[PDB]
Amino acid sequence: GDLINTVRGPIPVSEAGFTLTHEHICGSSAGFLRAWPEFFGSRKALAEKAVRGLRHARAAGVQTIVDVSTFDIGRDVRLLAEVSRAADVHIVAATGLWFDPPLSMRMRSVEELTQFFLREIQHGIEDTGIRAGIIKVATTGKATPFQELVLRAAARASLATGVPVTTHTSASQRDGEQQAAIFESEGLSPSRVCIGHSDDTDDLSYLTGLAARGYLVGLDRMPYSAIGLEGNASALALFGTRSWQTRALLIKALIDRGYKDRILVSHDWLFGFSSYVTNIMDVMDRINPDGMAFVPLRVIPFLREKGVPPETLAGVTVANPARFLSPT
Ligand SMILES: CCOP(O)(=S)OCC
Ligand SMILES: [Co+2]
Ligand SMILES: [Fe+2]
Repeated sequence: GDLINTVRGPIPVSEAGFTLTHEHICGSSAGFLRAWPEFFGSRKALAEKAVRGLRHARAAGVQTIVDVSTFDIGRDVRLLAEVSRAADVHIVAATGLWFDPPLSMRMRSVEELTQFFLREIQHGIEDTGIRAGIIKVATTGKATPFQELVLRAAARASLATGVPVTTHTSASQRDGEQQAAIFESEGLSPSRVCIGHSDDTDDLSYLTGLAARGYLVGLDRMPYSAIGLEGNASALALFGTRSWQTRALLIKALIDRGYKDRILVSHDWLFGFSSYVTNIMDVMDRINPDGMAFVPLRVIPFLREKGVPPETLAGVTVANPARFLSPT
């Protein structure tokens, strides 16, 4: 009965299946893929790489990913549609703004930002008619004044449409608490909200505090680790020094504390990556050759071997996303 918008059109919520809720086809910038496709080798190479990756994830049991690339992550919805078709993996596109908005966005009011997010949800992205099924926002510490607007506009667009809101945080600085306060001041239900990059900290007081309030807790950087790369400053800074097993243990920690229905798991992976150092993609592909299959291939069995019941693992990877993505 319930429907979610994908880049290939509407699908029944029940067909979303095993869903990775924070992923990217390509992490880039507005206009960039159009202006400088050679940065990625070519558009064709980038698409082929993405299709091979999503097919690998599909073979591992992934049926849907949520591509949380916003306008300013250089989201290219035609690219998403082409790769979703070729790999036969659903992709839900995002609206919202991440932490690289250009001046034409930064100068906008909360009202004007709301109109923009609503356009992408209700009318379509660009001239494509492809509708966004989630709203992505971001802080990196205390919200800037503009980021406050963005979080408010995201709350208002969500209330209007029922589409959920997902966040980038600096987890170590406990951004979720301020994001939560702002969302609740707009009257948004915490069940419509996922506080992302929450596996970047082992602070369970912070994480259980959010979960107790009804937030979804996004443990979405599973394969990120610079262990063994500590001499590569840019890898260290982005990936951290905690192992994937350390990250995965948080899933179990939250389940053991009664919060199984409040967890979303993902990789934050990508197949192209121009908003960071050059050749960062090669470093990542060495760290995690399995790409977006890493969760089903490594994380889920690790949890199973620690005694997490299959029904609980299914609730986390299928029922939680379905509940989150269903417009409510
Ligand atoms: C390493 C990827 O980090 P993000 O979720 S902030 O996306 C970057 C495009
Ligand atoms: Co992020
Ligand atoms: Fe991301």
